[PDB]
Amino acid sequence: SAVERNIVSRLRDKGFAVVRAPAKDPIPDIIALKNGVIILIEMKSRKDIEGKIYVRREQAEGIIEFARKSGGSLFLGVKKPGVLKFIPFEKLRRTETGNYVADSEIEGLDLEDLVRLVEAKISRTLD
Amino acid sequence: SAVERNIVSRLRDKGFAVVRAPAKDPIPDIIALKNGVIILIEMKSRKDIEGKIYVRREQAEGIIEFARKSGGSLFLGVKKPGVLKFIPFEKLRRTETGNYVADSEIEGLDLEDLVRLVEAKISRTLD
Repeated sequence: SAVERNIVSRLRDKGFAVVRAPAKDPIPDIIALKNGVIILIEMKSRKDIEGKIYVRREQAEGIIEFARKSGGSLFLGVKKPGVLKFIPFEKLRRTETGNYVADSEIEGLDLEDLVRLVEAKISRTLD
Repeated sequence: SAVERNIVSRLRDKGFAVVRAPAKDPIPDIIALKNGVIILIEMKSRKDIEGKIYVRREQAEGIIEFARKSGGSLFLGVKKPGVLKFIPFEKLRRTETGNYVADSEIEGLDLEDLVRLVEAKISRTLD
């Protein structure tokens, strides 16, 4: 919420047209658009007792479907102390039940790494 | 509102990832994404002395800016009896006051014509 408004504000300053999903089918929390590049950021997640991050099957599938249909890149936003990290959703492990977990090995991207991937996609589209 | 929910439902049936702008630097009412194609639909408008649909300067400029930033195609949705028409925002006439009006001549697209333009843009991207 304060985290969401902060990401939104920072993506808007970076020239993105940003929309926060309103409150049946799940829509990623943040939709950021810049010159044909669609970035989808999921801020909601669950944690196990140990801190293993996961997204339940139905939530995950809904946002994956939103991503798949939109042609946008989906990320799971992870709250760290004073920083946000973004895991490409394809880096999460799908469990036999269909839940998506962020394994400990997981390399998170910072907002700046995301914007750089966006600027790179923008440059690949012209070329 | 009932019109908005209807467009959303129809675009979702057509394979679009759709988000309604929440309840400000403006966000178009409807954002529909399909395979890299960004469609922005403005439903809110006013009627002038001649019964012509228009968008006020500040609202228009904000949604035009959202479209420029996002790389999406902006449309003004016009409620006709029993039908919805979509005018590409670039077809609207900018008045002396900076308002954007839909001239009588400009016959918009129906939702199906929009989807066809989207499917065509999707096919041009592969080729």
